[PDB]
Amino acid sequence: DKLHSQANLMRLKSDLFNRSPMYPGPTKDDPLTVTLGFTLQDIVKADSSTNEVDLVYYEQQRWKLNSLMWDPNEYGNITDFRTSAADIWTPDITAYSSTRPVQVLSPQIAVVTHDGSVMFIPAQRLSFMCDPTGVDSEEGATCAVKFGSWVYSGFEIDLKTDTDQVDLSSYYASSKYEILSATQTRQVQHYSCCPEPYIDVNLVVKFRERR
Amino acid sequence: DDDDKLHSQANLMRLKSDLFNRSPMYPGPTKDDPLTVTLGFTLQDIVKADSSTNEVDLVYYEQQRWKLNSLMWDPNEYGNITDFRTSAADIWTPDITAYSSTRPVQVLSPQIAVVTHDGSVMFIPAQRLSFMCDPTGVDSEEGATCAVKFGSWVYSGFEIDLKTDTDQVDLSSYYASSKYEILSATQTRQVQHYSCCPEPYIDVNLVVKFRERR
Amino acid sequence: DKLHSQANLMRLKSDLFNRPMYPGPTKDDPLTVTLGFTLQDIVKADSSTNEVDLVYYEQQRWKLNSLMWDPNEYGNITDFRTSAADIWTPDITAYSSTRPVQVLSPQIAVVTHDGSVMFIPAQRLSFMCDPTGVDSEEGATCAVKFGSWVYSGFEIDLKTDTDQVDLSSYYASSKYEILSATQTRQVQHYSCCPEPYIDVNLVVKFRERR
Amino acid sequence: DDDKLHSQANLMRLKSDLFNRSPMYPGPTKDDPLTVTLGFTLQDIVKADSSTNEVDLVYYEQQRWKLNSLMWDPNEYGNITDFRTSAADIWTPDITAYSSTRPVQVLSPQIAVVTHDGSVMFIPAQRLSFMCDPTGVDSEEGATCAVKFGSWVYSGFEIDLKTDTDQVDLSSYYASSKYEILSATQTRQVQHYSCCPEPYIDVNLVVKFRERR
Amino acid sequence: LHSQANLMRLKSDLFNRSPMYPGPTKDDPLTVTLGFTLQDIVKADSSTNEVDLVYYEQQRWKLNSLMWDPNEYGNITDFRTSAADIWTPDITAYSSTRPVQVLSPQIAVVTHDGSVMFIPAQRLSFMCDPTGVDSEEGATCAVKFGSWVYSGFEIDLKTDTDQVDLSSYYASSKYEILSATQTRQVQHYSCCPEPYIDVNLVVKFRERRA
Ligand SMILES: CCN1C[C@]2(COC(=O)c3ccccc3N3C(=O)C[C@H](C)C3=O)CC[C@H](OC)[C@@]34[C@@H]5C[C@H]6[C@H](OC)[C@@H]5[C@](O)(C[C@@H]6OC)[C@@](O)([C@@H](OC)[C@H]23)[C@@H]14
Ligand SMILES: CCN1C[C@]2(COC(=O)c3ccccc3N3C(=O)C[C@H](C)C3=O)CC[C@H](OC)[C@@]34[C@@H]5C[C@H]6[C@H](OC)[C@@H]5[C@](O)(C[C@@H]6OC)[C@@](O)([C@@H](OC)[C@H]23)[C@@H]14
Ligand SMILES: CCN1C[C@]2(COC(=O)c3ccccc3N3C(=O)C[C@H](C)C3=O)CC[C@H](OC)[C@@]34[C@@H]5C[C@H]6[C@H](OC)[C@@H]5[C@](O)(C[C@@H]6OC)[C@@](O)([C@@H](OC)[C@H]23)[C@@H]14
Ligand SMILES: CCN1C[C@]2(COC(=O)c3ccccc3N3C(=O)C[C@H](C)C3=O)CC[C@H](OC)[C@@]34[C@@H]5C[C@H]6[C@H](OC)[C@@H]5[C@](O)(C[C@@H]6OC)[C@@](O)([C@@H](OC)[C@H]23)[C@@H]14
Ligand SMILES: CCN1C[C@]2(COC(=O)c3ccccc3N3C(=O)C[C@H](C)C3=O)CC[C@H](OC)[C@@]34[C@@H]5C[C@H]6[C@H](OC)[C@@H]5[C@](O)(C[C@@H]6OC)[C@@](O)([C@@H](OC)[C@H]23)[C@@H]14
Repeated sequence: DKLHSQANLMRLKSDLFNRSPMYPGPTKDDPLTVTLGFTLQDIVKADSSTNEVDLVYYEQQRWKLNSLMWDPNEYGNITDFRTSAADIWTPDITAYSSTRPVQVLSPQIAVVTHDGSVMFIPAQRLSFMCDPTGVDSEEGATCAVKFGSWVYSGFEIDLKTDTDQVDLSSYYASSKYEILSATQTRQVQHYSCCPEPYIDVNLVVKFRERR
Repeated sequence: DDDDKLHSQANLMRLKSDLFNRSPMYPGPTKDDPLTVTLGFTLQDIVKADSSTNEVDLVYYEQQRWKLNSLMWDPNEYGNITDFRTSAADIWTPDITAYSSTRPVQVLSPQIAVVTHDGSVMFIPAQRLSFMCDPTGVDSEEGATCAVKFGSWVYSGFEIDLKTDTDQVDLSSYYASSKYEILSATQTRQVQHYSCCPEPYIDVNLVVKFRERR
Repeated sequence: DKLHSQANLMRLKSDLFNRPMYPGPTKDDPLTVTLGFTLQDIVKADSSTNEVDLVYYEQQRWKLNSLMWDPNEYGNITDFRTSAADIWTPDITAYSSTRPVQVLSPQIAVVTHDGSVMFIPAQRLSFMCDPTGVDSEEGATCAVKFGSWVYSGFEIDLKTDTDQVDLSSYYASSKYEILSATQTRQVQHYSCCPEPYIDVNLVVKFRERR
Repeated sequence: DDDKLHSQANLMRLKSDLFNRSPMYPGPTKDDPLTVTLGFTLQDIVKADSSTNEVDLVYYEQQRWKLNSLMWDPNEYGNITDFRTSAADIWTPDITAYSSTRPVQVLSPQIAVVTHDGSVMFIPAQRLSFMCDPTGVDSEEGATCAVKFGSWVYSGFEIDLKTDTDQVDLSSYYASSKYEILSATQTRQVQHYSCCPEPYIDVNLVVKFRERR
Repeated sequence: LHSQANLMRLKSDLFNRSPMYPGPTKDDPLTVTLGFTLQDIVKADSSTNEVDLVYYEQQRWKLNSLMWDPNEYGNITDFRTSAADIWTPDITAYSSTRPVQVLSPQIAVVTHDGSVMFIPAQRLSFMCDPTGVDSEEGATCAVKFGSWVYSGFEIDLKTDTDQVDLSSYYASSKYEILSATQTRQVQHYSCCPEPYIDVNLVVKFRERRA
């Protein structure tokens, strides 16, 4: 039985990653919707001598590919699987105001469901540009960082949020800084060069020293 | 004796050939074919406790054991070889993660597992971890207390079940001249429930109580 | 229709990349690279070591006949995205760095049907810079030269579109404000050598914000 | 000149015979044990940090072993008696500092010397941070620290460790270091765990040092 | 022209149709010429006795197996190629305290006579007591470079000059250079009859007087 459930899963992955191989990313003809959400774990550091703030968070990324669809009946009623993030295409979602390379804290493994949808949730430590003036007051400090594709326009990758509230439910209760509010908002930009719209998600965090 | 050693080498190379190079890559556990992973921790040192950022750095050994039927063999068919060492990259390993780490975990030991003929794998990486921890009280008699949870990043308890052999962290090789002394260290399996999800989620909670050595 | 356009792109790349990589330029077949810097932040000015850390976007453009194709032979595809590790890229180097350059963006280029490539890496650079005067009204001045490490001007020619560094996205709440930022193409000759060598000189004047 | 082409060809063929026309040595077993000889040479104590009780050491770790599968007859190969090869082309032992606090940083090219009798010589230069309380380093007695080295996964039934001498080589120790070495020993130890019938072997590096005046 | 096609053919011919050069032996020794160019002394830490240095290490050698006749290949006399496509010598700083950090592209120039020129830029931390750096005579520091595994019977070292090149030393460094020499030395070990060759880089420096 368990030998057969393995054989089914092994066959499924072969059928997907070895027939009509590596999806080449989205195009204007075949656009992609990526949904972004953030879960904030901890503000680790606020350096007022370089105006850098260090953040630990989960970035939840979701998208759907027809080329990852399968009928569970063709494959022993397998409805989802786990696979390495290097085995599939992933979107190039970038923090636009980072000051150091993003550091990856979690295994980089995705979950693929039979409808072709992919959930990928990397935990990261990010240093970005932020003046924490007022962090030692009641008002606190406010900082913003924008995330988006580095090379794809809104005509190839459409970004969405399900909610504009950052999930704070697992924020570390004994951090040096407390979160007054945290929002994530979709924005459309245009550039004078270019006709296409460009999408980002603006993460706005207001925070202050713990009392 | 030279031939006897060549024979034993040929059998080991043939064993590994038959397991790794001519039998499909194990795709991981499913709800249909679940896996039990046993965790235990050996604490070697608390290196640093930073109250300016609430980060603490530990050095520990993390013992991982699991068992796959697809790694079984009969010693009799392979010159009575009962186990072998292999690179951890040659086999599937569980995605056990420190959930509250603040920096990438740093591996201190070679990445090599021991595989036994019953299909059990023993893998013991030595790691330095920075994690979230408020060390207030560390310079008092009562000490500070810190907790870090370990578990799969992507699997539920229907795919990867975690166990412990004991709830006591092994402190028998804890460094005698550390800046901090350990008052207590426990490791407890926890069943977690998320309101999103019907499945159980498992983690092992490592709770360390410690203070400055006088 | 979506399956066909995928298959078109897949085959274009295979035709371009799986059938003899460009071995770089020669005197007989020189390459022109255009550079433009966008300065995002001056992160740190260390007066104990005379190192300054910048964050900037570096726009790199060039054109290869070996990356050309006719859109009509490939389902009207006019450009595509690809990993910078699928194509040759110029060896443009900051000549006065004190640490390995740190890459902040995904390393992906855009290739257009006319053979043009656009590659825009975001980088954090530590380079040699005496920040004396930074706490005064005149500010400090620092200069860093970029260019090819191994190719002369006869193989890789560097150009800028403009001599003005783009400051439109510079961080409003940086510790340092920018008084001026220029990027100037320069030609040099060494006594050893008859060939010209090109560099772009990034000159930044800055001071502590008030 | 031509004869240089031939000795090249000979060495190319020797490496090909050893590494591509033969399966990779799977490591030692209880049936086919291996002796690894270990020696330490000490360059510099870089840092003694009494805020974290970590000390930084730069040292050469000399490793020697011998494999039948790396043997050849020099007469068959243009009278070549040894060669150099990337360490990644051959099996190497998993010798580890047991009390490191950071990943070891390698300072030398990872290249070994193989001799026609099958002996391999591999001498990696490393910077190691390890657990060490430097109390007394500012005194005449100095501080004493110890670190154990050995296989991470093999028992003494598979890898026997040995030393040629119990004196650490201090002949190259940096003369202008912040710290002078009073003494440095390296001692083979046989260890027993109550879990396990097999003997386990480590080499215990004991270093006595103080601030130089 | 496709002096492009000529270059591509030459590289195929040298690399993938004449196996990877195995390195030198007693029967086929190799001379490496070494020369240093100092860009900056970045840091001198008297709490650990480490000094951090930024420099170019010019490496030159010559292999018969890299020779060709320019007339067989459209009069191509040289080319650039990745340092990972050819053998390079294992020249090491013997007294480093941290891994060397590479600042430049790893690309070599190969000439038709079989000569290779490779010039990596590096930041090196090495053992050095900077006592007297704040005095008139300054501090003196020495670091030896040489092969890690080859003897003088396999790799002979030489320099072209005993003067280190200071003509591009950073003029606003915290430290000025009083003198900088590079001298071939021979060492023996009592175990062993063979000579061992190194190049000793001796730098005398002091705090720049402001
Ligand atoms: C390829 C690199 N890429 C990175 C960029 C980076 O964008 C941002 O940093 C950004 C985006 C929205 C809002 C604020 C942004 N931003 C800043 O610009 C500074 C600060 C750190 C910040 O958050 C992503 C979006 C787009 O590419 C898909 C860019 C724009 C598309 C187009 C635009 O030309 C003007 C613009 C680019 O300049 C070059 C491109 O030329 C084809 C680009 O480098 C980025 O512009 C900021 C911008 C392009
Ligand atoms: C895929 C990433 N994964 C990481 C997570 C991370 O979990 C934790 O950090 C965690 C787990 C137990 C107890 C405390 C935890 N925790 C925190 O949440 C913050 C703090 C650092 C910490 O220790 C592992 C367990 C499970 O995945 C197998 C997660 C949960 C399963 C499920 C849950 O949805 C609410 C939850 C996820 O949010 C997303 C998933 O969606 C299908 C997940 O990202 C993590 O939740 C925190 C949580 C999931
Ligand atoms: C191969 C390494 N390469 C790095 C160099 C580095 O050049 C620079 O750093 C530089 C270039 C222009 C202006 C100022 C420069 N400069 C400095 O020289 C120091 C300071 C950091 C700085 O900005 C690139 C240009 C050329 O290579 C295409 C070089 C020159 C070509 C030629 C010149 O010989 C005198 C010179 C090289 O010395 C060796 C070469 O010998 C064939 C070279 O290493 C660099 O010289 C500075 C210089 C060569
Ligand atoms: C595979 C990982 N491995 C690392 C170990 C680590 O050993 C040491 O750190 C060590 C060895 C001798 C003396 C002191 C040691 N040591 C300490 O234990 C703390 C301190 C840092 C230190 O120096 C190497 C030796 C042996 O494996 C060949 C171990 C022992 C063999 C056996 C022993 O079980 C009790 C023991 C292991 O615990 C697990 C094993 O279970 C099959 C092991 O993880 C290490 O135990 C310390 C110990 C094993
Ligand atoms: C393989 C590693 N290798 C590194 C060595 C390292 O040498 C040096 O560090 C060195 C060389 C010349 C002068 C001073 C040196 N030196 C020091 O010894 C300390 C200080 C950092 C320094 O500059 C290179 C030269 C030779 O290998 C080609 C070595 C010598 C050849 C021979 C010598 O043994 C007696 C000696 C080795 O000890 C081991 C070898 O055993 C067969 C070696 O590890 C280095 O010895 C210091 C020495 C060998």
